[PDB]
Amino acid sequence: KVFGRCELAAAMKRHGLDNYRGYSLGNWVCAAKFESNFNTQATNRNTDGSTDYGILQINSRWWCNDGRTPGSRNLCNIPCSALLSSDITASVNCAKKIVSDGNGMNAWVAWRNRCKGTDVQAWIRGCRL
Amino acid sequence: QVQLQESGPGLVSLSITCTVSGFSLTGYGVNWVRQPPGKGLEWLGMIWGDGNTDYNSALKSRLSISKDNSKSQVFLKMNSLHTDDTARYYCARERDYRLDYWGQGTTLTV
Amino acid sequence: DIVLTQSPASLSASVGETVTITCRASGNIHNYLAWYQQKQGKSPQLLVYYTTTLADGVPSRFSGSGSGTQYSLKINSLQPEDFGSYYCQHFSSTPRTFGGGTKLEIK
Repeated sequence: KVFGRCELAAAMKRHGLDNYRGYSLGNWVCAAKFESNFNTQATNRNTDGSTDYGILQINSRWWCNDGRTPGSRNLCNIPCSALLSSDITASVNCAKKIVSDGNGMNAWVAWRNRCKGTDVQAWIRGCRL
Repeated sequence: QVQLQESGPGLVSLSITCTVSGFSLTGYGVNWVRQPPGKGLEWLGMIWGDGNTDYNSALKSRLSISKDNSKSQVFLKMNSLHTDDTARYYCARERDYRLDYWGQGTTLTV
Repeated sequence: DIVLTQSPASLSASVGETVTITCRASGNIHNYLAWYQQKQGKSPQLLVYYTTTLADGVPSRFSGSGSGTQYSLKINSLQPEDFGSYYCQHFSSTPRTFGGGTKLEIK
């Protein structure tokens, strides 16, 4: 599923991401844009046996277990497959575990490099929520 | 250790410098705010981490904000100075829609 | 542009008392409202952001609330260090603006 930005913003807010650890909602929508381009089925293999899954591209070496990654930690205690649904619940839940403090969004490279420093609020203005 | 310090002409095309440290200008916005003697705060404008700028609607034609990421400096330029521009000028770091650290400011008299 | 109307202009109160400052915006600012405190001869300092979140180190007696176009800052059992000035500021899109300020002074 490819979310529209407003549609995704409303969902993330309903799931408690608006101002989570002090991160305004736009940061999460912006992160999704650059990580998965809003595609809930987005998948991407990296040089290391790691693969990132879902709207927020959760990593299989540290956060979710996919079974094909050496050195898996599975810190979110969840199957990577569980993160490829139209329902963003599992991905947000894992995202909330990843961001344990006010600097946590650095967990997403795209966010640090393409969202931080930009008007992330622009991704949500005009969205009914 | 996040710090910001204004540097200005003192009296006067105006030119004030905001020297920062403790963070990268590529990751945060820097706002310019002024406060006339014994008055309230007035927003002047800002330069986002990505270089974009926005200005006070009424003062836009007289303001120019720019920066040099490599020297951790942000600049405020204001021309057509008038008595009404006399005030303390502040630069402040914006972190995700709140000005979290402010410089001590620098007083200017036109 | 969005304009903020802050009231009252001043407040005379005594330590222990509870006071409320309001800030209403001519347009919906979607909770993007912050509050700052400013002591005489000092730079403004962040107190609350995104309507209800206290900045690090700010005592819990400070509480912010609001939504849409109306907001307020409340100080329960205000203390000596609370006296000084307060300003609200919105962050809804760019032309940002501040409220007119409130001087909280000792009764």
